[PDB]
Amino acid sequence: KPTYEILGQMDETFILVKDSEYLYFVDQHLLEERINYEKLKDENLACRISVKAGQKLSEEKIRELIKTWRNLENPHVCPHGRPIYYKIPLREIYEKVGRNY
Amino acid sequence: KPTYEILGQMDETFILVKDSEYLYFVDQHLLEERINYEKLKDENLACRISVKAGQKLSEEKIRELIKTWRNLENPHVCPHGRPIYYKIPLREIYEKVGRNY
Repeated sequence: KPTYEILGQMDETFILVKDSEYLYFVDQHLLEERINYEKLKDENLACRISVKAGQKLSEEKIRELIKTWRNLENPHVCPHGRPIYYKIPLREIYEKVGRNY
Repeated sequence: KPTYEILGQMDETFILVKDSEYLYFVDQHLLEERINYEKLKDENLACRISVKAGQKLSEEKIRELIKTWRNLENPHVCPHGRPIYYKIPLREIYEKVGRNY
């Protein structure tokens, strides 16, 4: 959804961001690779210039990536077929601890 | 595990913290309630003085709570029986995006 909250980074590899329904773990490399691939139409070039796992991203760079993610033609899979993100429904977390959601 | 990383807060309700095997979503109210209950042995008193969901906690307070969590007699369920946390194996997140873990 267009209303979302960025929670931070995990393992310098995933961006955590949620809307009202799901928490998403977004692979930072695959996301930048998709952004660059849609701009450049060259999988190897897109891959080689993108952030790698284990590179620390600033809060601003994370905001830019997540903003762009929502506008991609394919926000779901990188050019090599790997899913860009894992998601979990918020309700699974809330219901485990016995909270209404 | 004693080596862990705090990722931040979600919905002013959960603390996100991981070790090398799992990501934990720790209900801040249930955690403080358990801490206070083990100290005071009074469920109603422990509940009423504890942080509530929707109260913003500082990074320092989150560190204190998570440190104490590991030393509790029962770090799993609050005095009313609700699970204190939800966990997910890190491997589920990594394997979804096609990353070794």
